[PDB]
Amino acid sequence: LFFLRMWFLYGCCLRFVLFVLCYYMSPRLPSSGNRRVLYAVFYLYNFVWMLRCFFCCFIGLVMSLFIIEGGGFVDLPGVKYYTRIVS
Amino acid sequence: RWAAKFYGQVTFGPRNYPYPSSRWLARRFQMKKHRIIKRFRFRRYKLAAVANLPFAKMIRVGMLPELKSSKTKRGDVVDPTLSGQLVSAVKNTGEKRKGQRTRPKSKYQV
Amino acid sequence: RRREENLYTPIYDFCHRIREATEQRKRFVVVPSTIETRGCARVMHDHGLVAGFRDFHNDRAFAVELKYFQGDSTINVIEPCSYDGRTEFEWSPKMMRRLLNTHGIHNRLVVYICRTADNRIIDHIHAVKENIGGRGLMMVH
Amino acid sequence: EHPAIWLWYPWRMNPEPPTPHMPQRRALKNVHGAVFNDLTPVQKKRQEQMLYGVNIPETRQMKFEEQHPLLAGALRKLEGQPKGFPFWYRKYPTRRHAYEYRFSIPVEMLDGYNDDVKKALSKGMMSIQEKQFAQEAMYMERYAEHDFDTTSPAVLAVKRALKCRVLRNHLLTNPHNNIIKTVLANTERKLNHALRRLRKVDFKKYWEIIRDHDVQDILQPPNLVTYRQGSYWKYDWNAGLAISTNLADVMDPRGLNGCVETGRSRSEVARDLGLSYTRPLHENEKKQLSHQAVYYERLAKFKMEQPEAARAMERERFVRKFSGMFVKMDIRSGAPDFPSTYRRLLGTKVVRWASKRHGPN
Amino acid sequence: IAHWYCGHKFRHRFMRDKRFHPSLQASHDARNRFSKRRHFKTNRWNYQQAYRDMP
Amino acid sequence: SFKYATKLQHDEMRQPYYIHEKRYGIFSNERNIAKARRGLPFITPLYTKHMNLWDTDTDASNNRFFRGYYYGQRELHQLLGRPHSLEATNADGSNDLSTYEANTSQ
Amino acid sequence: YDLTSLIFNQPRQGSDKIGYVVGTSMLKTAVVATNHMVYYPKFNQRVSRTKRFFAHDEDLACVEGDLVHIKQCRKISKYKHYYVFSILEPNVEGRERLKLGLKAVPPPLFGYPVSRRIVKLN
Amino acid sequence: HRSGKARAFVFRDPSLRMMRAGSGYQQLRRMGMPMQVGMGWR
Amino acid sequence: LKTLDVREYRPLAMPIEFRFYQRYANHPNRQSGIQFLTHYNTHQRFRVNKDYIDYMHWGKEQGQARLPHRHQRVAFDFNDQLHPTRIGYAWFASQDPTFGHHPDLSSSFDPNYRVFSHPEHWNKMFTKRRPGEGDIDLSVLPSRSLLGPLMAHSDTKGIPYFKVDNRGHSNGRVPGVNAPFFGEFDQKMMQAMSRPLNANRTITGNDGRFSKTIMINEPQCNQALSAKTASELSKEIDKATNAVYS
RNA sequence: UAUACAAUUAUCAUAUUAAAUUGUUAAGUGUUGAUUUAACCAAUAAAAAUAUAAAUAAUUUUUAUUUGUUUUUAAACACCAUUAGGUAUAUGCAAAUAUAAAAUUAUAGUAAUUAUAAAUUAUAUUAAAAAGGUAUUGUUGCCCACCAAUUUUUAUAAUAAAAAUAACGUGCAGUAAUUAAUAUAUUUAUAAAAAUAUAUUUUUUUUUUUU
RNA sequence: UAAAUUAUGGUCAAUUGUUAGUAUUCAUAUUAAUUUUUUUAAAUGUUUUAUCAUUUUAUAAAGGUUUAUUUUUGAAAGAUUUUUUGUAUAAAAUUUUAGGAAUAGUUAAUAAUAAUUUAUAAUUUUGAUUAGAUUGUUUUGUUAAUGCUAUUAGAUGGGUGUGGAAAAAUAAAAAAAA
Ligand SMILES: [Mg+2]
Ligand SMILES: [Mg+2]
Ligand SMILES: [Mg+2]
Ligand SMILES: [Mg+2]
Ligand SMILES: [Mg+2]
Ligand SMILES: [Mg+2]
Ligand SMILES: [Mg+2]
Ligand SMILES: [Mg+2]
Ligand SMILES: [Mg+2]
Ligand SMILES: [Mg+2]
Ligand SMILES: [Mg+2]
Ligand SMILES: [Mg+2]
Ligand SMILES: [Mg+2]
Ligand SMILES: [Mg+2]
Ligand SMILES: [Mg+2]
Ligand SMILES: [Mg+2]
Ligand SMILES: [Mg+2]
Ligand SMILES: [Mg+2]
Ligand SMILES: [Mg+2]
Ligand SMILES: [Mg+2]
Ligand SMILES: [Mg+2]
Ligand SMILES: [Mg+2]
Ligand SMILES: [Mg+2]
Repeated sequence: LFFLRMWFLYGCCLRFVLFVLCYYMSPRLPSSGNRRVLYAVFYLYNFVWMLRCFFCCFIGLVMSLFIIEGGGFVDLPGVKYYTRIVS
Repeated sequence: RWAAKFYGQVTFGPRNYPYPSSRWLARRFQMKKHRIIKRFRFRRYKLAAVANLPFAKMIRVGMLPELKSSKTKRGDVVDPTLSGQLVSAVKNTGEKRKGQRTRPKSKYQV
Repeated sequence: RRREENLYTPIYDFCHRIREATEQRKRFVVVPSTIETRGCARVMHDHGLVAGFRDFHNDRAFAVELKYFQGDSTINVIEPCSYDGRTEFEWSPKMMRRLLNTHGIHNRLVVYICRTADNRIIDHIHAVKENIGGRGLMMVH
Repeated sequence: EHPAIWLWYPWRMNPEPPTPHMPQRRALKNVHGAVFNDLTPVQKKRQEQMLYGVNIPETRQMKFEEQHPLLAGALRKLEGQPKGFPFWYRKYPTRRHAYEYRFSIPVEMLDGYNDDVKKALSKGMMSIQEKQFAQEAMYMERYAEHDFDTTSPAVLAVKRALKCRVLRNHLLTNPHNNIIKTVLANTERKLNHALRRLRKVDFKKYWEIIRDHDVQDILQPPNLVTYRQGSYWKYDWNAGLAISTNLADVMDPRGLNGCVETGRSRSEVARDLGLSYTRPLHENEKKQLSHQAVYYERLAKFKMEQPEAARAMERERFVRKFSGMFVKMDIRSGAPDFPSTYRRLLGTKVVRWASKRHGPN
Repeated sequence: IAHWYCGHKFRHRFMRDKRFHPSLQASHDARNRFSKRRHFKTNRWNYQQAYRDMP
Repeated sequence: SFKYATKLQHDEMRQPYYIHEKRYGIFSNERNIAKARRGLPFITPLYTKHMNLWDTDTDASNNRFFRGYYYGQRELHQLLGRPHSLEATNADGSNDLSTYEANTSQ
Repeated sequence: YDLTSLIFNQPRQGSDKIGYVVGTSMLKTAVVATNHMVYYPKFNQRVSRTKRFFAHDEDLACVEGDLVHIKQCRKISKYKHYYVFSILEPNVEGRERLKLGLKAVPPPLFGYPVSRRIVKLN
Repeated sequence: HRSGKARAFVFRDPSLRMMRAGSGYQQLRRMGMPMQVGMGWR
Repeated sequence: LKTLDVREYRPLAMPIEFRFYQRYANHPNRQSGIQFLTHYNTHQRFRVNKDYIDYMHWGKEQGQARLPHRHQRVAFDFNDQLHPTRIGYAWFASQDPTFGHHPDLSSSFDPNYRVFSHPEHWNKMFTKRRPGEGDIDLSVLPSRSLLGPLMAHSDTKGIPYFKVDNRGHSNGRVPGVNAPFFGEFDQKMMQAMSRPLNANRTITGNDGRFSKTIMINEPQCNQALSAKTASELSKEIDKATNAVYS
């Protein structure tokens, strides 16, 4: 188990975040493609943290806040958090 | 010695490996050590430890406003008397006085 | 030789002498002579784990004669109870009674040696008999 | 000019030497870190007295004559004549006992030989090592409990004292052999052991050894930390000499013990038996006590002769008792350590104290 | 070993446990266990004449 | 030896209450229960330790915790001046009597 | 269970202590270093720790380096709950050392450790 | 693996594992060693 | 460093030293192993600072160069002889007249005997190892020079004639060495470790699997049995004889 | 998210029972000139040899002491630079592999691991016979640093550090690999790295029991 | 330095992951939890009394404390016709931070002293004081097991000092003088 990947869950299983950016990043070879990465924000003890996580979710009509869960590893190095649903 | 012999763990091989380090690993870490040392030389690092001061905390003299290499970065704040004395030390270290013991010289020491 | 190292005991290296001399198939071992050490020898010789033993009233050492059967030793394993002298394990009578019991069947196969408040060196079987607790020394079988 | 400066170019393994430069020759420490520049005049005297020569004390001739008057009678008949039978053998019980000539050759054995031979076995002809062994044997003999005693504390302490002086002046001459620095330090440690066992065996001999060879510097407790925890005094516990005193010759034991049933201390039963044990006092304790003894006479004189001043002070005290922090004694007020038992007040509410601990506890 | 105590690695836990180990405790022989090196070579150039009030 | 014996909430796993009486006298706690500051957090300490383990009364002969060598008894023998060792003849730490104990009838 | 409870029957834990006298700078006050015991059940072994106490000796017998018996008592001053019950071993060497006008024990050579480098020459 | 945990050559005799546990914390709680200075369970 | 492997390299070799490091040591200066059966102050042979061994010139007669020399061994084999008892034949007069020198009585046997080891005694490390070089202590090998016997040669006869020494054999009267020897030789140790079958240690015994040895021990009165000792023997004899496995 | 190292043998930086320290010797002129080197250039050339015994074992030196950096060239070799020189080897300072440790990296938050050794690889003068692989249908094999973008953590040193990374441009550092490599030391620098001083084989071996 | 029997006694220790050359407690298992669900809580007006008063009705606000928290019967219980006693405030142990330095209305003696009594004072490297985190010494989970891993909550200075005891300014679920 790798315990430092969970740094921004802060001892919680799931997180609530707000959408900011959505950009694309290329995974580690030999896997080619475009991985969609959402750049999100949330606040804890009046500090505003920018969270960076893998967008696997389904976007419908335009919506703002997501639910973040931690997984195993993914093709893309450096992105620990995954998306459950969008609200 | 003050400085570090190694950087990172240079002896990592399997147990009972009958040498301190393998060739491969030692070459990797020789690379990293090389880069760090080269950085020290070109940026012209200088450290000092003064008597009757906390020793673990070393005044970095290479960042002092007079001896600073960069024209841009704000260097450091060290006492006026002490800093004068440090400048004098660095300056009068440079050249060999006869009767004194010969000590290794370099471009980057100035 | 230094601080982190274990503090050895005549029992510790008594057991390891015997173990190593059993691995090299020797007939005789010269071994440290203290009260509980030659106690341990008399108990092992009772159970027949050892061919014989003698104390010559030599101060340092005395001698043990090992027994082999069917080409390997009579001793599977022999282990000291404590690694240090700074650690002392006490055996409750119920514990020594647990050892004797293999899921409902009475098992005397393995022997455990221990000190008593009475300075006797006993196996766990006599200990359980008279219901006295004792300090652990070593196991052997 | 002002503190030394080490300059370190971090690509280099070690710093450049300091600017004031230090002394060119390293100081020689004793075991505890104290510095000796040279032998002390006493030790110097010991080596100057070893060098030119030693001597057997006529003490030995005397006790030889009183113990074995017959043998001494024989030697007394035979002086100057060559002897084929060594009557003198009782005078020299051990090989080591005869140091006045080389190779442990007793004096009276040289009677019938050439004077050249006599000069060739003389003290002047000894090597330096032989001379050391000579001094050591003489002193060992003066402190020994019997002839063959070696391991006893006094003997050990003396021989180690001598060895130590030798090594010290040796290091004075040729500065770097760190083998012998180490051997000097180890010797000094074993000397420390020997002396601290001595003062609990017989202390006067301990004293006169320290006064003869001038080693008080290795009896000094190393540092305040381990001393404050009483591990300096803890040594003679480990050595097993802690209870060894055998009081009755000194210190009549009647007032050293407390009463179990009464609960009264030793100062109390001493009070009752009309005995006084008190350590000799320095001027501190004397002038403190002599200042305190007189409080009531000074007071009586004050309140007789000068009532108004007194009544002023009293006004202030009496009225003070009503002002102030606490007017009545409760567990809170009567807490002997206020900052300690309430630490939770110290930053915020209570500003008087800046720390929670002013004493052991 | 709970992962929140001490460092993020495991071995940091056992490195701080060696601070509490029974046979490792500080005494008159083993001293300054936690910083040995700040106090090293501290008195080298401090010259102290040892204390003798007896000849 | 199991988990059920870990739970002291059974009265069968727990040293009984009355011991604290036997040490401090009977009905001694009824006093303590009426105390001003109680149970927040602390109550007047309740001493229950199996009476064969009591440090006060018992000694090296009936109590196994006293005859532990390397800290209690080692110091004691060093102090009293008995010869001692790791594995010794006497139950406690000691090969033989000291000089005082041999020369004096107590 | 340690030396102290081995020798004494204590009405209350810590009511008796045996220790050494370390320093007397305070009138009618003897500081005493004492050992007590800690048990680590994980490793099944004991450690000795040490602690200082202020003890009250009226009449000022105690010389530094005495082996003393010490008891719990009435609160005396802010930090003194203990009094010197009996001198087990007096310091004969120290007393004779005082009689000659010298300090009981030589003062420790170095004080507490520092993080500086003191350059003090001659 | 110079950098990593020490492994036993064989297992440990379970019986010995149980014999060394005699003075452990649970047995102590059962003997009553620790003082009860607080309310504890309700 | 680069956090991944740039090279895909799988060696298939599994050297037994790499895997089980509990039982094998590849570090130089640790090669002498774990031997408990030595007489030294450590069970780890390679921390011992006394006798440094010589891997090149040693171990002709003992097998490996690690193992203890023939004369220092504290553990003995079944079919191998154990140490000779030193003397320092007159005392066999009661025995077989032809019986020669007993194999276990030796004139010169030294349990403390320094064997010459090069790395200790001849140490070439501080030199270039040219033919004469290296530092040598001569205190090990007995001097084969003629200087000694010449320099000390005297008209007074030697120590033995002068009978300077006190004591004698350290055990006092010994049947083999000092006094005469009567009865029978036990060459195997069979009578020397036996268990007293009696409270009086009068009768002793040695039991094999299927065999039983009862030995009467009363060397003082010439094996004359008392009433108690005889009534005892009639017990040990029939309790040995009515045993199941004898 | 909690949920059981070893204690018989484990290679990088926390030493510890030890006998050393000190020695004033050698070498130098006849004469007309191609020595050394794979090749250049400066330009007198000969040389510095001796010590064993003895020192007792353990228990409170850890702020103490200690691990190849050293005055004098009017003395050389050697090394570094180049016809104009520098330097030329333990009196200052300098703890430090000989192992007490808990998966790799990383200043202790970065990536998800890393490291490793015996299979396989055609030419070394026997009356043809001994050999290495970071590759893995294997040299047209792999890999190494600087040089752009970006991503991310922070203890911001010419131009911060570290980690992900798949461009462009230099080369050719490494796999006994085109002057063998590895570690420490000191110097040098487009970049791998290179020169020298010590140790050393995870480099391949060449072998006089008085001639 | 001998064996043992008047025979199973003194009441149960028992370990379950389909891996990927090898070295090292580390992904995917079970149990326990958070994810996860309205079958146990609850509303305001306390109450007498001799009248502007006087009797009864004593530890859930916050702050962040690791050498730390300690106490009586004079209230009630409580029984006689009246003067009734003594015992108490003190201590000992256990005390956290990867890379570590000084702390301070300050110690001890005097005494119902001293904002300037006397003294060679006290705490600290056997780890202090500040500073971070944190509600302290019968409570849990896992486990065959010395372990590892939890345990809430409740005592936050004085300033007409009432009261037996400060625990005294919403937040019960304590029958509070028919
Ligand atoms: Mg976490
Ligand atoms: Mg993947
Ligand atoms: Mg380099
Ligand atoms: Mg207090
Ligand atoms: Mg605060
Ligand atoms: Mg448990
Ligand atoms: Mg790999
Ligand atoms: Mg290969
Ligand atoms: Mg280390
Ligand atoms: Mg020079
Ligand atoms: Mg960044
Ligand atoms: Mg960067
Ligand atoms: Mg290349
Ligand atoms: Mg190269
Ligand atoms: Mg190459
Ligand atoms: Mg290299
Ligand atoms: Mg380059
Ligand atoms: Mg290099
Ligand atoms: Mg509250
Ligand atoms: Mg705090
Ligand atoms: Mg406390
Ligand atoms: Mg208190
Ligand atoms: Mg207020």
